[PDB]
Amino acid sequence: GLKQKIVIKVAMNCRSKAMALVASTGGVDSVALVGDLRDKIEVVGYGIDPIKLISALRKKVGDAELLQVSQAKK
Amino acid sequence: KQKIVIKVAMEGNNCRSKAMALVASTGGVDSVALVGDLRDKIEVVGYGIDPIKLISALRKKVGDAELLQVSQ
Amino acid sequence: IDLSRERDPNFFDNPGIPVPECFWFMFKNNVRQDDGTCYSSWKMDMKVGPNWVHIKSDDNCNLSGDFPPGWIVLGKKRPG
Repeated sequence: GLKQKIVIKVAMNCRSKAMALVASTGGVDSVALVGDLRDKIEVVGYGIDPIKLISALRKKVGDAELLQVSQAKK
Repeated sequence: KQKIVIKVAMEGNNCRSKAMALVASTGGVDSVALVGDLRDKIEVVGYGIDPIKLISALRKKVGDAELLQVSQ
Repeated sequence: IDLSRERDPNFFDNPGIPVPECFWFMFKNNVRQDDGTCYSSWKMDMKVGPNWVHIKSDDNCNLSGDFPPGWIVLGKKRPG
């Protein structure tokens, strides 16, 4: 199987709470604050359910929008 | 801009999730990544990170943690 | 639109997967909305305005996909 890349836009110290929450998700290899405004989370890992993660972000942090799903190439 | 790498005794009981969450929540952190084949080291990148505090927190809340690297 | 005069996407290369070879930039009416990195000779699903779009990249980071009117996603190689 291949690794996943997920980018989520989040309303955002919400940044620490969002990073903490995504970093705590099963199968996560990394989380990074990306974009000029540091308002995006890029997640890399395996077996991450993006619908489950957007739900957790909305219920814990605030408005969250799925922007990108893609696999790692090799 | 800092890069900090920490070896953590992460064995069993979703200690990885616990330690990633703890590091991810730290002041000044832009990115956190499990690194090495065994994903048994954490790479932290950001601004104004206190590596003493972070190591303390990890030994308190998770398991043994060793600074492998700090660079700027 | 001229990708020479758009500054670099704020990025983070996960060290456990290969380094993606392309920068991308998304515009609504020739205004930048969003940016990031992607692999050459690959694909990604992206939200572009109201629609999910399958974006294919070739080996030069040119991006094709059915973009809603007023929107485009353009791509270029990172140094090397």
